[PDB]
Amino acid sequence: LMKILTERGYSFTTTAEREIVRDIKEKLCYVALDFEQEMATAASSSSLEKSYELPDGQVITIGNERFRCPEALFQPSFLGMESCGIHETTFNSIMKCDVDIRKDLYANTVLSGGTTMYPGIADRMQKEITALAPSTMKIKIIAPPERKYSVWIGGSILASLSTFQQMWISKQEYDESGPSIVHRKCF
Amino acid sequence: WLSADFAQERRWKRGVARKVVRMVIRHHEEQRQKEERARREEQAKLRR
Repeated sequence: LMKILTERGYSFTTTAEREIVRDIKEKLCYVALDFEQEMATAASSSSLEKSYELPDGQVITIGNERFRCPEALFQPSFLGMESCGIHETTFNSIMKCDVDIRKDLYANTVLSGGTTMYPGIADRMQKEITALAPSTMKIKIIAPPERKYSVWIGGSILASLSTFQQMWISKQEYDESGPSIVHRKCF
Repeated sequence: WLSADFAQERRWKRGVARKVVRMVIRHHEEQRQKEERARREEQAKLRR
């Protein structure tokens, strides 16, 4: 996003400017359902552009960069990376599992973490995995509103269960066994 | 009679030696399946 905004004429290179651009990324960027249609609309209409007030009071207008930025998740070629997009990463990961459980994985594809808080990302992932997977698989993305914290909330749930209290490494077991005890407890 | 007995005994003891070699080979590869069984028990511990 720093790159394409610099190409837009809003040059951003300093360590402080990077955080302003991260704020732009958090507030104004989104995953478009159709990249080509979205690009065509942006080039034919300015309704996709949004105003952002910089800390010095200067207002800058952010355009197609709103969705060109997160599109790198699906098409890493924009970054020069010869890698799978998130849709392909998930699809190939499912297809490396045993055939019998692939249907359940397709039906329970979950998005989590701070980078997943974009609008439209759930719909795009659903479309991609419906197009990639067999027509027989009942595809379903799940994208909770609190998914940026689900990583931590899972730990809260796990650590508060009464039956989980047998799973800890105890100070005694560490003293008896050393750090390698982690390979016998934690997964 | 005794020549047939000698032949049977020689044949039998050669076969016995060969199957002791085979039996000990099986015991040694079981003494490696021991390590595999430990590794598989560790995987079962992961699953537990």
